[PDB]
Amino acid sequence: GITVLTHSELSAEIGVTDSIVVSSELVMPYTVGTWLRGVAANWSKYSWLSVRYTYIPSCPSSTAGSIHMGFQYDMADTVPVSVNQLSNLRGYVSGQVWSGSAGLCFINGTRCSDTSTAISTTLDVSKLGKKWYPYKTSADYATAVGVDVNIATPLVPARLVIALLDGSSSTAVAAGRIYCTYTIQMIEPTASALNN
Amino acid sequence: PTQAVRIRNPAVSSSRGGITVLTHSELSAEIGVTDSIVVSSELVMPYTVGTWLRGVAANWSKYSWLSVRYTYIPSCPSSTAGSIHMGFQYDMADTVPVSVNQLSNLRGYVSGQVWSGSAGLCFINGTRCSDTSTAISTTLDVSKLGKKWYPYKTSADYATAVGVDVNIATPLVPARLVIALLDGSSSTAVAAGRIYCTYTIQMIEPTASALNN
Amino acid sequence: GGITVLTHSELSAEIGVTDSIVVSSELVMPYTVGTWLRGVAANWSKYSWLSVRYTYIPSCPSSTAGSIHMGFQYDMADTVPVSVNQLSNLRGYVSGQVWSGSAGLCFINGTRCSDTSTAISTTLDVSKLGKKWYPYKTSADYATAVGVDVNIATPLVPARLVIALLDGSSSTAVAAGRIYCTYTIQMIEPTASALNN
Amino acid sequence: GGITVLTHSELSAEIGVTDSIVVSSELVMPYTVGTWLRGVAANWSKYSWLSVRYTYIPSCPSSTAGSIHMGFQYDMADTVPVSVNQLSNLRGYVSGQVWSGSAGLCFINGTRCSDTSTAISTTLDVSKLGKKWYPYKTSADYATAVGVDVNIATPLVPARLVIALLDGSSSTAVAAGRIYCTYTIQMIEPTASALNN
Amino acid sequence: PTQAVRIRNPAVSSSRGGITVLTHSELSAEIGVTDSIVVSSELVMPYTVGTWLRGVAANWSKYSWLSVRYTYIPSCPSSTAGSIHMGFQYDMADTVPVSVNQLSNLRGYVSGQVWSGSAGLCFINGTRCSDTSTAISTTLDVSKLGKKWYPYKTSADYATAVGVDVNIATPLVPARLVIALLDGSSSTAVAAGRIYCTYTIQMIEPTASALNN
Amino acid sequence: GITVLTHSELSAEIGVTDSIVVSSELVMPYTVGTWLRGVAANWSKYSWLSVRYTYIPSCPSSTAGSIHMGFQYDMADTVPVSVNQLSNLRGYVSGQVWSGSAGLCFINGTRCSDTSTAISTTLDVSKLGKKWYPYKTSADYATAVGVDVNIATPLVPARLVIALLDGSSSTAVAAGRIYCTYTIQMIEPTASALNN
Ligand SMILES: [Ca+2]
Ligand SMILES: [Ca+2]
Ligand SMILES: [Ca+2]
Ligand SMILES: [Ca+2]
Ligand SMILES: [Ca+2]
Ligand SMILES: [Ca+2]
Repeated sequence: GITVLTHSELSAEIGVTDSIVVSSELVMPYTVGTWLRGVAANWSKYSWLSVRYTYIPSCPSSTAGSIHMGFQYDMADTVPVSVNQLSNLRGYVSGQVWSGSAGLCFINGTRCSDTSTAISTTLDVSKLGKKWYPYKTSADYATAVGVDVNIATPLVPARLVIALLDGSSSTAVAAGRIYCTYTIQMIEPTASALNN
Repeated sequence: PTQAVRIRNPAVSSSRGGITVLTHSELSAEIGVTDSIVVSSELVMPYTVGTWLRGVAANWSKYSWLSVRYTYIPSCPSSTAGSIHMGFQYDMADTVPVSVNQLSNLRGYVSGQVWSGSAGLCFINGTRCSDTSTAISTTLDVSKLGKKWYPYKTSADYATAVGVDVNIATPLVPARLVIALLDGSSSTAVAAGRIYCTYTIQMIEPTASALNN
Repeated sequence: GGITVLTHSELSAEIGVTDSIVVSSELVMPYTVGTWLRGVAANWSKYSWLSVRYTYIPSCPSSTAGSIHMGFQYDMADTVPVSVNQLSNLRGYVSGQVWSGSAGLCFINGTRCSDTSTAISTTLDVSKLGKKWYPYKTSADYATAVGVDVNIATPLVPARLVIALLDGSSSTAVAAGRIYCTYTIQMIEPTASALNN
Repeated sequence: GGITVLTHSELSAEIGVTDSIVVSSELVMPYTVGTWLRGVAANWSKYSWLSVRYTYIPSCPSSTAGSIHMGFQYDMADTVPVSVNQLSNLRGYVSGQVWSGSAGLCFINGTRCSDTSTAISTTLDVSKLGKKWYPYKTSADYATAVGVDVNIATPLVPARLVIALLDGSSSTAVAAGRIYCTYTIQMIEPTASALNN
Repeated sequence: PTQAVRIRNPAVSSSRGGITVLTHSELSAEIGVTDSIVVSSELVMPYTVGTWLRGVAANWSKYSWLSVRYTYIPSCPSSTAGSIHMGFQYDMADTVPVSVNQLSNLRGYVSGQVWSGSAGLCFINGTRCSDTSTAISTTLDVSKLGKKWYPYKTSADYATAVGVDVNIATPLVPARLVIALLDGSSSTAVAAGRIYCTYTIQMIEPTASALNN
Repeated sequence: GITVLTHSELSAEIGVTDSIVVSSELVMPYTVGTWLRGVAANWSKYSWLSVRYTYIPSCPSSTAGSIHMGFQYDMADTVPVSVNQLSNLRGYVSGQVWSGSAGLCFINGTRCSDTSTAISTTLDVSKLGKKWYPYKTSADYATAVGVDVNIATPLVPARLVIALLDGSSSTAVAAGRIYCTYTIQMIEPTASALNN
């Protein structure tokens, strides 16, 4: 009784700066990207079978800056604040904001060989909290976490933390984008308008 | 013709390993049809499924649904105008359906004329079932719920928690049965029928009945 | 591979028995089959029906006189039947009592079926369709396109479902039942929803 | 692969016999099992108990009257037993003489065991737990979270160990023994310690 | 040496015919010895026998004792002065014994040194029993009680009735365990031990747990 | 009786300059990186099963500079002072401070093919002094070596010497970072607070 799809879409745009900057995204349908957010909402619950966040440049060999990515699973865990701390999470990965063009291969999902350079990490769907998570809206989750963070562990598998520094200027510079490549199992439909 | 409703004695067995297994049927809820749509919801958690189950299961810290079946049985005549609707929701936080339509989308949606579903009877009687095509009854998927083992929760304590934030519910209860009735003929409720739940639950980790919250 | 197969059964349309041979008709394409399917399918540029089944289901009393009729037209050019007489010739013609058909329920909840003779339900025969892969179309746009010339539609929609309601008992609508649609579809070539027309 | 399995046995908690049925209770999670385990495990975001065993071990004289009781609760919602009467119903209930249990030593030093009937020790049955992989939690944070509502805890900790001490001989504490914990854990998804809450 | 107390999971089985059979052991009561004699009594009725049984059996209108065994287990040292005494009474109206003597007359009288009875352990553990000669434990005769089937009664409702007139009890409860402790060394209670009850009860005619009085 | 883990973390940040600059790090848990330093301390001794130092850029194709790395094992051996000398140690390896983005693959430990370019070297755990080394704190080792260097041979397997030159400016420039990827066997636990 499952309907499963596989797809890649844009997840978020990246900017480099003079000082370090740590941000994070949840690894739940609603936030991964617009497309999925939309389709996934038509089913009550889901399960990740494969999730991959791939960084891809848009700047030039000339622009300085480095990106960093990792996964966290507690949610209550205080989000990293130093490249070092971040380098410790599962699936760490770092590179120059202009490197990673090799990861492209993952998004059009073809025949890949030279992926050494790829600035892309993958979620370990196997060691996740549970298998079936409820589809949640950023807004509703927000509220729950407003009460207490730990209320989130049963709503989301994990989150992707991102750090960006070693910038040329102390004022945002288009560096690249992060796209997500997933394979999700969706179950127990519902009118999209009812899902929270 | 019709038939007579006769419920069978509960079955309890101690499957060495800690598990005590109860299989039984109880009248879960009474139904009424009006001319305007009306949606109600029932938590598919031991405490609210049934009066007896409520008491029995209390003596066990946790449980696991093995087979849950809500069957609709009529109690009005073929002349009674009205339709019933049932479905399942899993994120207690999701909004409760409002149209016979939205409800038509949920897992195990089932619909029929208030005066039908009489075939489903065999589910409650525990007799050998015949043509269940006309039967109005749905079942929980079980194999796709958050956790396998859920904690016996009191309707009260549940509400208290769900009061802090509804999302705290997802880790306490598997799902809920959504029910809707419309296409009725009176602005004032008319005897529709009732929904009986036929379950089989595994109960573990014993605790004093009054220690359990 | 590339295909996102999904099989679901949702409410397609509510029905009202009357006494003036009334003919309606819905296109057999995503945007129109049902609300839910419309929602999801929009996220894909094209699709193909693997199995479509429109089933009628009562909600009235054992009396409430009335009959419901269903048929399929394939060339959007042909004129929608005006009389049940013509509707009866159509491919996959099915007629029945407004309160009968409770047996078809087995199609909706997916369970195994028993006796489906009393059931009021018909299906689209995917084999004799023009294209295999149709473009997802918003009825709103379809409309405009048909305004130019109906034939422009032939290549946009597999078929049309013609419904007929008569032999009732009231000058004004009387609630009779609904038509649920149980389909199996293959969706392809994703697109952001708002872009699909 | 990804898992960092570690099996160790360290002191979990020191015990004092008295004469006022005293009930304590520790969570069965890393941060609380013991000091050492707390230290290491923090470096990993989650974990799973493969085997947990709390064993009691004497340090007093062959007399020093006193009894020790151990049980496991699974829904942090349930009220901690107040009387040994309720503690005795619990899953994996174990009672014993404050100076008895010297036989359990075999569990701590890992050697092969002989007669474990005199030994005072119980184990968590990993099979009937809610999740498989729990989040590592600092009791300090757990606390706060439980302050909102205890149920928020259910998904953060496998179980709780309820201990009871009574039938002693002094109005004031008397040294009786310790409870060592022998566990086998699978640690996953590393994180810098200071970030784990 | 001693041993470790370990109680076994309850056993429940549905013996077609309406009977549900539960066999289990629970700590029934805690004991304290003083220098002056002190007699206490415990009703051998499901509600008071044990905390768990209390909850479980509530879901059944009637029951029947099949095997009731009160076993005394020590928790003090061989240096503790004191003796325990247990017996049975059947007419709740009869006066409660006052001398270690009168008590020596009742059915299944048993006596020992507060620090003994350790052998009786095997009764609670559910292990194969060895030398039970030294064991302090007695059993209800069962085959000679007023009725076979008794009504589940609430400690409260029982008392209310016994309040009108004690004799109204004979038709509500089978018997009561009489307990006495003396030969102690302090004018202030010292940890003696505790009495565990090991039963096997037949429960019939189900009822909502909260409907039962 | 061993507990063994495998992980990658940040070991140290790199800066390029107008003149040559030679620095060195010990290949002992405590110094490899924070994470390991922390966990490893809970065990009295350990053994390397695999140690790899990988350099990864963070600058731009435009920034000039070259990095150099090698291993030394005596400890008393006078640390190199010329690119040449360094080029002689085991596992030498050099490249442009902006090259090496291909080594990334080693850190997320995936499917690597195009690692020719990788600025990354590996320790020969096999020809090491002994197998089981004692966990040591930088501070305690420091003291011992204060007496005599040779006292170190029984405390540490080896050290990674690093040289950086051919810089654009005569004043530090963020070039990249060196991460360590290890697989260690830890034995004979101890309260972390006692290990020196
Ligand atoms: Ca939801
Ligand atoms: Ca509970
Ligand atoms: Ca389109
Ligand atoms: Ca944490
Ligand atoms: Ca009663
Ligand atoms: Ca050391």
